[PDB]
Amino acid sequence: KNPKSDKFKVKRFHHIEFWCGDATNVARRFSWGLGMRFSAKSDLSTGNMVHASYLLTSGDLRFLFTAPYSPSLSAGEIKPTTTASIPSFDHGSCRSFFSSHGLGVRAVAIEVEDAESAFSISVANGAIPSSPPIVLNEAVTIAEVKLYGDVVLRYVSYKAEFLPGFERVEDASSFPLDYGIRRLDHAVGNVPELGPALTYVAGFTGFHQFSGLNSAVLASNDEMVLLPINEPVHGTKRKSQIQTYLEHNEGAGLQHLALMSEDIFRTLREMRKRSSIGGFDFMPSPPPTYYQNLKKRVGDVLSDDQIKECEELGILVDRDDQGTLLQIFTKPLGDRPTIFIEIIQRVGCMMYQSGGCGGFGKGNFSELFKSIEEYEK
Amino acid sequence: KNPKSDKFKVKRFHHIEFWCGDATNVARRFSWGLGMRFSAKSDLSTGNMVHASYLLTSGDLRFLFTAPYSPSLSAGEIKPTTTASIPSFDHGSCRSFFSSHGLGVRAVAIEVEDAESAFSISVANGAIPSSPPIVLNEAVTIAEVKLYGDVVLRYVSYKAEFLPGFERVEDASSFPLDYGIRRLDHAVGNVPELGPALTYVAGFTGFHQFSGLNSAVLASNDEMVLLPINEPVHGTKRKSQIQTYLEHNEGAGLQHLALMSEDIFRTLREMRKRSSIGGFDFMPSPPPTYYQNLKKRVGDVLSDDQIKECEELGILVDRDDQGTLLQIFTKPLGDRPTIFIEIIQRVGCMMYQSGGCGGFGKGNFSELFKSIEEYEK
Ligand SMILES: Cc1c(C(=O)C2=C(O)CCCC2=O)ccc2nc(C(F)(F)F)n(-c3ccccc3)c(=O)c12
Ligand SMILES: Cc1c(C(=O)C2=C(O)CCCC2=O)ccc2nc(C(F)(F)F)n(-c3ccccc3)c(=O)c12
Ligand SMILES: [Co+2]
Ligand SMILES: [Co+2]
Repeated sequence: KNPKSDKFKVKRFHHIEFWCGDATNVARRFSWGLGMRFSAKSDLSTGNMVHASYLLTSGDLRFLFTAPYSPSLSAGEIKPTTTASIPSFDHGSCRSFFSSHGLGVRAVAIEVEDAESAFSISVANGAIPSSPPIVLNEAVTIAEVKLYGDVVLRYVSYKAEFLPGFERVEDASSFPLDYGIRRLDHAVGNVPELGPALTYVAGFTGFHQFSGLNSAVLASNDEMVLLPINEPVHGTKRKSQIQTYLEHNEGAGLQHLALMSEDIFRTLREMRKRSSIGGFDFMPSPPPTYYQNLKKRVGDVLSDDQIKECEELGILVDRDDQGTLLQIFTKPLGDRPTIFIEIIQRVGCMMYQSGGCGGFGKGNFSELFKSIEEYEK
Repeated sequence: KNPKSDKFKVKRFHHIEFWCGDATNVARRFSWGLGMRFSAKSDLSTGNMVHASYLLTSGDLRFLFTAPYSPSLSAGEIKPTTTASIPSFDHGSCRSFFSSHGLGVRAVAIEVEDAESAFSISVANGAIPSSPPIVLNEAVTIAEVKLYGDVVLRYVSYKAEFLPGFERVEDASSFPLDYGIRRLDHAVGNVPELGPALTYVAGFTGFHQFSGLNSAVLASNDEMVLLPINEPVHGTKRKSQIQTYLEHNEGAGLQHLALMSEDIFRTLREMRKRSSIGGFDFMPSPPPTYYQNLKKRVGDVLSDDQIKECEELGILVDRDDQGTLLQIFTKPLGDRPTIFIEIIQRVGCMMYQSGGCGGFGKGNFSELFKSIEEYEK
């Protein structure tokens, strides 16, 4: 049941922005670990005296890494005279975000038809404004409203190359890394109370509903913008990982980013080769029991050798009434046990592939738990 | 003329500590870019609720990367009950250092005979105390005094494995990277006024004197701890890079770390292969003129093929009355045009090799300048 109630025209996920202490080192680490190319920059070399911003791309996935310079470089500036390429940026906000949360996502950006009307309609419908619409070089419009915690939903609209003021990166500094990641599938928030979080976001977007936690998913009209939200379930045997998140993050924020791969086998081979030489680490692999039980539940989707390849790579598998999902989770991206990355690939729901095909893997909590018990046996 | 006037017994450089916003991402970037292994950790997994610290090693070179957790994790703690493994660490100091300077060296640590007496003698002789001697697990003593800006000189002494409370890293997360770097050769500060800086540091250590800047070098008794200091020369045609440093760094601080390689050819081959895939970038190479002129001034030290190999790798060469030095400079390590790394290898002065053999390359300012003019010709 999709009532298609978006209060404005939403296209696709556009980019994700990390607020960093040093954007150079985070961006270089992420580039090597995920196989993303350096594609654009805005920094001192492009005349930006306010912040350093570096853009990584893989397919349609766009990761932006931003950190503030010393405020003294831009002391004589005012907003009308700013050299910042992202005019919503504020030194004090960025330093306070990072001191409070550590490394994390500041902005979940979606491309819309008209960011100004998206901003107006959202605020008229209960959204808390964060940054008003601003038109950059008569070409791009950006605006921001609060999503949860200190994370903003950023609207971007183009009249007709990332953002004005960003320069394309010279091919020499731009090595064409690619491990097969192609787009952002979904972005997940952790909140203390799911109910009010859902009501707030669904209220101002018109997005419709699609051990440890309760969860629900908000989706755009074509269900290609997917925003799950989690809350903790207290008193449990094992402590809720959502609760641990809220403690170490100093409250609500983005929990994980799910990146669709065109070939999750190759992506995981390439990422695992680099885990211990600067890349990302992965969750411990499920026991062989789990892969033994895969034949019975997806043996009509995946061959034995594709199942054995899932086993070599530590991949999880879940299935809907409509599709099959292959997924794996990284360890936390930085110092705090907060944000992590999910790699996914979806099988089925051909029409193009409909969004969310196969679900989000919630069947794996019990399937992994069972298999852990069966391996102890 | 070495009067051997150290006011306490100094052994060798022990480690360099970076204060970071996210120690995980800086450490992983540095590990891949410099070929340093993860060798020790102190973080949540080892019971440290205060800071995340990760140690990289290559030969005797020790790089420590530290960042604070949320203060709320350790709210009930007091210094007598601290879970911090580095008891001089302070959340507010670390956040203020990083907000003010960005990514940079907080501590230059030297191993001494007795850090408590090193601390007492230093302060009795004009050093500004930063952190008093503290004995960790009856095994190691650490103390700190101000060096310049917000950089401390850290004394460490061992009764008889990095520091108590640090755990050795499991071999799986410890990939044995090695590009040939073996030890810290020297650590260089930038200050607004050289005279008072020298008088202060030489005053409390007893260390003796060994286009753009004025410079002098302080050295320990055996001249294996080398601490050059630079000041800007104003009014020049080209703007002093020392002055640019002080502007972007918000004042005095560590300018560069020189890392001795046992084979600077292999080190530079390995680092340059990784520059655009997460590693470090290097200064633009000198023109072929410069390598043409190398035959006349070091043609008795290096073969034509070793000179042509310097040319392939962009290496600089200078020579003393006693030795020959091969060196190269990275671009800045992070967002700000402040700290960078030098790779060096020294030829000559065999007795072991005496410290500082060949000097520090000051002859290259004019030699590079000349060669740039000759290449335009
Ligand atoms: C986050 C996530 C997801 C999933 O992506 C996420 C969706 O996007 C939105 C719905 C709720 C949420 O769950 C799905 C299955 C998962 N399954 C497990 C597992 F228990 F099966 F391994 N874990 C897990 C891994 C390590 C430690 C603790 C839990 C997950 O974190 C996990
Ligand atoms: C730092 C350094 C050193 C050297 O290590 C450093 C010593 O440890 C202590 C003495 C003073 C100081 O100078 C030596 C030669 C250098 N020579 C040049 C060069 F001009 F020849 F390339 N540059 C340079 C490179 C790029 C832009 C501007 C200057 C240097 O930064 C440079
Ligand atoms: Co997910
Ligand atoms: Co030097």
